[PDB]
Amino acid sequence: SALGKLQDVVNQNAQALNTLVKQLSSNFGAISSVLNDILSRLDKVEAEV
Amino acid sequence: DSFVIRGDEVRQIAPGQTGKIADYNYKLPDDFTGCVIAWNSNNLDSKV
Amino acid sequence: ASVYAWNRKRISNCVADYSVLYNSASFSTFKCYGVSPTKLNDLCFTNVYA
Repeated sequence: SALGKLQDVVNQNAQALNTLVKQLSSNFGAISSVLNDILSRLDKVEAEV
Repeated sequence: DSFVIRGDEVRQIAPGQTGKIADYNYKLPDDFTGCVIAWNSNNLDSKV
Repeated sequence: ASVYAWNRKRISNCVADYSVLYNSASFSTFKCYGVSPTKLNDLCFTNVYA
């Protein structure tokens, strides 16, 4: 518990990177969060949207 | 560019379409710039 | 069927040449959603319902 500041600096970065990674799973209104689904399922004209 | 074609195939004369005429008769670019004009010329082109 | 009592056929355990379907121009329209009719020949499905 004494090293609260130093352990917090690692925890803040781990939270930030794990948030940055988990955002890859978000759809943002696309057909899938996985880019290879779109590119295997669609023609370029639709896939670009 | 100009040619005659069957009326139901006129759809294929747009960028990125699929169908036999747009595949292996006359293919448009994916990023085409221009205008496409057509009419039902049955009074001039038909005969059989 | 009438739309009133619309008919479902499950399609399963088989190979589907959708290119033959899409090329049969007796079909007046062939709209698709979540998939492009070109790519149907490359995919595989857990069930299909007609």
